[PDB]
Amino acid sequence: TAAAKFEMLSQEFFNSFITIYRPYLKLTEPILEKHNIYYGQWLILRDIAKHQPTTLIEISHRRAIEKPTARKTLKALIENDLITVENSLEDKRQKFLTLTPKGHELYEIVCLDVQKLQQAVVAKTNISQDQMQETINVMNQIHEILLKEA
Ligand SMILES: NC[C@H]1O[C@H](O[C@H]2[C@H](O)[C@@H](O[C@H]3O[C@H](CO)[C@@H](O)[C@H](N)[C@H]3O)[C@H](N)C[C@@H]2N)[C@H](O)[C@@H](O)[C@@H]1O
Ligand SMILES: O=C(O)c1ccccc1O
Repeated sequence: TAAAKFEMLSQEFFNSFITIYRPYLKLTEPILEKHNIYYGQWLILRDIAKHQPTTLIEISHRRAIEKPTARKTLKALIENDLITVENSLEDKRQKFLTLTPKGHELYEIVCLDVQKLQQAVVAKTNISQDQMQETINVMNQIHEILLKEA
């Protein structure tokens, strides 16, 4: 349920990359399942790690989600002692978030596995380090038009 829980040339172009996303989650899912953590949770955990100290506000915006799912997910991450909250007396949404030592352990373990899984998939294809630096360039152009719009 880890991947499950997270529930014309141009047509063939957007399809090559927009249809790889779920197989992908289904493949990298066990990595997460092994740390008793879900995708949504994990995506949040990673966001806190790349930008801590951060706050729900900041996280919602960056991640591009709704405070309700962001907040409900943050609570579990907390509930599971993977991130901390600077104890003040402001509103939860404004407080600071940081990974707990536990969370760093987990995070770093997951990171290392994904990288390994990913390096493996490439080593099973004819793709070159050129094709990968060149894919990224096509890709980023698109990712830009999508964000510089939304
Ligand atoms: N808001 C929607 C989000 O959709 C994606 O979901 C991403 C998670 O990061 C991955 O999580 C872990 O598995 C991946 C497999 O390698 C790794 O790439 C990643 N570093 C690991 O953390 C997850 N499995 C799929 C995908 N990567 C983007 O990432 C994120 O930016 C974007 O905003
Ligand atoms: O329950 C919390 O401690 C909490 C903290 C930050 C953001 C949302 C929350 O529910």
